[PDB]
Amino acid sequence: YKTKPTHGIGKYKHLIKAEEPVRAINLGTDYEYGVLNIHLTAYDMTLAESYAQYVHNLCNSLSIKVEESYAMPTKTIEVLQLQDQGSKMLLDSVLTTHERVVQISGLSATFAEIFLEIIQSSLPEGVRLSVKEHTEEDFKGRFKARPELEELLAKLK
Amino acid sequence: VELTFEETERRALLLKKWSLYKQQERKMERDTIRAMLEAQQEALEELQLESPKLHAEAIKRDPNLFPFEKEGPHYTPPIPNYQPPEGRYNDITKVYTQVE
Amino acid sequence: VARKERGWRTVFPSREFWHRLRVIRTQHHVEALVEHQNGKVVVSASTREWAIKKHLYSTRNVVACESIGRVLAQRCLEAGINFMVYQPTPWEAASDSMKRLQSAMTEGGVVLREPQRIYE
Amino acid sequence: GSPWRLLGALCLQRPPVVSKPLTPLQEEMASLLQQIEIERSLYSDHELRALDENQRLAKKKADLHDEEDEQDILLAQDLEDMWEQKFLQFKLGARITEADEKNDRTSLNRKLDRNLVLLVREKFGDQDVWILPQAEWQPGETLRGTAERTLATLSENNMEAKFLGNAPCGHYTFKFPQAMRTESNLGAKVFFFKALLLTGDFSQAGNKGHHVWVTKDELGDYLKPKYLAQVRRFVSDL
Amino acid sequence: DSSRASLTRVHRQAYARLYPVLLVKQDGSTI
Amino acid sequence: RRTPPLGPMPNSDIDLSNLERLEKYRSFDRYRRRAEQEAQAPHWWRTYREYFGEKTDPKEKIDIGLPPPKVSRTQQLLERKQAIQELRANVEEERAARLRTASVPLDAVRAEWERTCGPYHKQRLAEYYGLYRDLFHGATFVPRVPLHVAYAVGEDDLMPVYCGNEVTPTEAAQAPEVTYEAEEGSLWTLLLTSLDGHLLEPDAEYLHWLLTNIPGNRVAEGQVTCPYLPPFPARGSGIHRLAFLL
Amino acid sequence: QGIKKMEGHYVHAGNIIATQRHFRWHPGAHVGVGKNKCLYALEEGIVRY
RNA sequence: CAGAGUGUAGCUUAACACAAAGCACCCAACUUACACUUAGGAGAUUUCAACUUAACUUGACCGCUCUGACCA
Ligand SMILES: [K+]
Ligand SMILES: [K+]
Repeated sequence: YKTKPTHGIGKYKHLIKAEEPVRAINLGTDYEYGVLNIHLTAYDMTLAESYAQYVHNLCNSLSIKVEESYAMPTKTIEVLQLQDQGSKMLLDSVLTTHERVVQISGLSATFAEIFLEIIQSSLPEGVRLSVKEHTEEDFKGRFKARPELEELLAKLK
Repeated sequence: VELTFEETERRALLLKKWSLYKQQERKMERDTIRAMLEAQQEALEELQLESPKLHAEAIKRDPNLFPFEKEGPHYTPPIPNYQPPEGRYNDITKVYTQVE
Repeated sequence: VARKERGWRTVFPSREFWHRLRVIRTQHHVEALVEHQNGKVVVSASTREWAIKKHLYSTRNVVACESIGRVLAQRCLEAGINFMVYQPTPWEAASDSMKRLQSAMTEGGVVLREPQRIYE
Repeated sequence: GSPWRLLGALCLQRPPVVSKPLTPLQEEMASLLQQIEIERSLYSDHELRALDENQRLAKKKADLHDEEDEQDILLAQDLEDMWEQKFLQFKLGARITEADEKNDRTSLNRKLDRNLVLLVREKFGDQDVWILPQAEWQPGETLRGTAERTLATLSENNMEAKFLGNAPCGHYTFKFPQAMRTESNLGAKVFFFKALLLTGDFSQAGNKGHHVWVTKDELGDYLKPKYLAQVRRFVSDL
Repeated sequence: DSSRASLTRVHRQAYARLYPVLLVKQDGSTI
Repeated sequence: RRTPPLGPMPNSDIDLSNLERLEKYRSFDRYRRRAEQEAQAPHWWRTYREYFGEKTDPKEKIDIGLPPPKVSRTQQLLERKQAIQELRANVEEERAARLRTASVPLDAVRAEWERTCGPYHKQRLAEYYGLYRDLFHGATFVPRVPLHVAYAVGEDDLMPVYCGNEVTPTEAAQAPEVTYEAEEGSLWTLLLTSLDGHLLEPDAEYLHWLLTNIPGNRVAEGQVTCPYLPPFPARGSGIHRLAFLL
Repeated sequence: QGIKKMEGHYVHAGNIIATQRHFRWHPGAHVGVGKNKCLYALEEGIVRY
């Protein structure tokens, strides 16, 4: 009850973050980096997935917030080879490239050196690491191309 | 194919060893981060006492650190004089378009 | 004919019992308690006890949970406790450990339901 | 000014070139993982063709029906035989190089699996000492900028190093051994900065024998005991 | 080490058998 | 109008500035464990325990029993660890545990339990049954001498008396067979009382059996101060308690 | 809608203690809750909050 | 090498004895992953002597952390 000393003993919504029903990218401060994308590209899907899982768990151990973990679309490349004593290129192998992204935020300026050293030492063979700064173009690149909008936009041009 | 009792027993015992082996990798990796962090923090504290201005510059973020790209180790090293076959790369990735 | 503590319908677990089986599982040990609704422990079986630990390869596995049920069932009969309620969570009830611990208690003689109060 | 002389050292490291050999337990786990993956997988296209091919060959023997069998010119096992021949003809690069057998601790090519650290010998007070490359800080320069300068001062070096952050990863504080102790010049304070060796190496004249690339285990032979203890804290061997 | 997270299997329910192969690059290095 | 709290309010030590960085429960079981701990702590507001909890006296219960036995913890711990190492070393033990076919010997467990934690468990159970409250007006003792009372039923069977197990008046028609571990030259007194049997007076008891100056554990040679009377719980009066006090 | 029996009030079995559109007061010992969130006494005794 | 402080596995003012506890931690399955849950895994009193008590107290013996000498 309001008048009583126990007023507000049942308050609980100040202990929970407010819920709001795309996302603004937070540029880092002078002493902390902004949202960082950790791309992991491998010719083998299991190695990329396994290392992406290692990076996610490592960040949890270090109390680095993982904004999102997601896969980028697979890229298939046919590998043709010039035949012996011939001018015709024949299909040799089909190689698929698999990419996984672990998006982190709030990395410290000083601790960045230690974090990067750990995640490069454990890099498996054939897996490329690319830590970039998140941009809208990266997020938009995950969405299907809209041909109708391009034609209507071309008319305006 | 159903596994034999000895096979299922051998697989269970191997996994039990795997739990302890992986526990000790994490410890070595968890004691390395701690050592690095302590050394860095101790050095920075020593650098603030000696010269505060340099310490202020040291703790700032580096604009040139990212993009940071590192390829993983190879299985065998590059061959000094190896000639790869001639060929072409033809991307055959499907393009997905949203209509409506 | 004794009153059970009815009510508490919006919270968990219920208070409408005379005796309840309460199982505490920790990182290293398994403890099972029979306690009255007033909060007094009546009988107990824990893997921390040397009497039980000396016969167990592990004190944290399904076998330990089944062993605790068997030991507790015997102690219940000697104390005169033939009925109690067990109030597991959904994941606890589905677990093999708790299913084996419950079978041990029922095989040991203890019934894990309580007779209804007689009001008239 | 201050009594302590500000110094900036550089911990230039060559990251492992090749993967590290699997230990006995890792090899056992790798074999089990491969076995489990084969057991739980579906038949591959290659396997189905081999099964189909064997079945048709039996059909051709038991029955006279042929169905063209144009693809039967080559069998799936025949293809496997050709694939193995080309593999046995290709010779892989040596993971253990000549510098590992000759024990030339001046070349990068040695010890491909492990990480290497650069050590340069510098003469102080008519005495030769092994230390990480260092330079003396000068006004109008960040402390890391002093480490960036150490590379330029190196003798006939063509190497591009990538510096990680601006904060130092360690420090070593020593005092002169009473020969030149003075209030103005009490001692020195080196601060180490880690870098990665992207590409490059020393030239022949720079390979005069006054530097070694050494792993962390064999790092003590060169570095002095007190110096070794402060360098073995930020130099990982994971 | 590179073996920290390299010991894996295909974590799928339905997948065709895959075979280990050496990919020889254009400089002669393999993976 | 407001009134300041009379003490620290719940959820006060939580730092609300760093809410996003604070660790969350994430599991129902971790909240419940903390919630159960909070419920047991004393509070300055009105609580269910205040109105329904039994009003225990603040002064501790006087101990009137035998002195605790002296044990060398170091030697005991060393021997216990050695035993576990031997048990775990056996390969057959590991496989039985892994395949969930292992079991414990209940007879051996009870024998060891009777030597070690038995007395404290008997004290806890005796307190729950109200024996200390009624017999000694709240004073408690640890029953450090195990007492084995068994009513001979038939010629080949026994009805053991434990700590609240039901024994019918027909089974208790004759005096029970009482055996305990006693040294030579010691003296003991055994009595049997019905706490609830008394008909006329609520607080009084009935002395069914009294044996005094028992030499060692030879109960038959003790003086029969009071002869044995079988229990006579009246019809419709409920379940009575009969306690053997050595 | 509100409290029908305040602190210290004697209630008989069945007596509605309170009526509420939402769970302002939760049922405790010997207090039943109706389909419409109505709190009623399950025993004869004294109401306590 | 000297002088101080210091002592349970990662943390704990866990440890009355009935007992070296609770949490943190590692693997597998589930999960894109994380998380949860299930089923498993690994652990400690630095070492001896003193009502034998003693993880606890006093001593040495070890490891540790600082303060000096040594130091490029
Ligand atoms: K009576
Ligand atoms: K209502």
